[PDB]
Amino acid sequence: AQNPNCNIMIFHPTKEEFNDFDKYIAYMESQGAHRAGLAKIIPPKEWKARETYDNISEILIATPLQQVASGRAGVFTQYHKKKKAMTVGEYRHLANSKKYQTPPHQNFEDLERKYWKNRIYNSPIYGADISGSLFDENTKQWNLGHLGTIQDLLEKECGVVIEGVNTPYLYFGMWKTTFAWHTEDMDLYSINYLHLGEPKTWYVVPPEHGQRLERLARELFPGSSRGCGAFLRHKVALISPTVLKENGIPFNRITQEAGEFMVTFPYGYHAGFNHGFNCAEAINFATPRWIDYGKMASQCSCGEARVTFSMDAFVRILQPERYDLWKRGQD
Ligand SMILES: O=C(O)CNC(=O)C(=O)O
Ligand SMILES: [Mg+2]
Ligand code: NI
Ligand SMILES: [Zn+2]
Repeated sequence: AQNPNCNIMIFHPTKEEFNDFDKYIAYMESQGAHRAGLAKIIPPKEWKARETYDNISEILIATPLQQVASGRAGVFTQYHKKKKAMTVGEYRHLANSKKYQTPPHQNFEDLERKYWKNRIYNSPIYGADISGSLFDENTKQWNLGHLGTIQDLLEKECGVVIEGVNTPYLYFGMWKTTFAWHTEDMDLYSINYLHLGEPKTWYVVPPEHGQRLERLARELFPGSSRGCGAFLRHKVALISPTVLKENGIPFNRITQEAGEFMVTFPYGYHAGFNHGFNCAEAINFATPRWIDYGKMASQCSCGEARVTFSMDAFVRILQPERYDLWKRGQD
């Protein structure tokens, strides 16, 4: 078995290997990359996402989210308070202000220590989940707005034609902005490109050990667990690496820098934080190996998780028994 310790793997494709996205994903899996839950892909030196980022300041963040924490430093939840709209230029200035800017630090490890020590005492503002793309239309390789769609994959594998669309999302971050422990909708893959700015640190649990994380989360968040049998679908809970180590949960960590791709694999729980002002783009995707994970994915039916139009069909076709109850949650 390849990669039996489930380490995060880093890949350096050539320009020729960068042509066929599906084929390269399948290559990475042949080397065991999926066992970690997360892989890094450094694009060939000839490649670029677009020519410059000089003209992005007028993009609107219609609903910036203030991420307010509750709990203890290593075990907390966050809720998202909606703020007034602002442009990317206005948000960048805010991220760079004395109130919100990255503190002085020695290296990524020192900054990680400061994040876990101090996150809860601040409420950074995240421009998340903004439909759109910063890939130039002429970028033909690994252009996250030109991938094969999940609906077309399901049709190719299973023969059933379904409604729905699949488009990318932009994330504008600042110091301490945080993504809670989750897997993707329907335990899909994700791909994330860091277009610009400061780094993003990731934590990941191997898919084969995901239920260990879930059992810890039920212990650490006991009211949430009674409220919903899949409450990590709410995307609100944080657990630090120190707490994970104390409870014997297998995980790995890595820092993504500007110009790099990350791929999360089906049922790979991940969480993380931004180091400072940045912009990422991400989308879900599927391969043939996903189908079995989609059929087994947990679902939130309590009403909290509320998701896209396009998840309807996936539930309806892959999980017909769950469909009725899940749809009641969505309505
Ligand atoms: O970058 C973020 O805030 C969160 N992104 C993801 O969870 C992802 O790409 O799967
Ligand atoms: Mg603009
Ligand atoms: Ni994700
Ligand atoms: Zn729920």
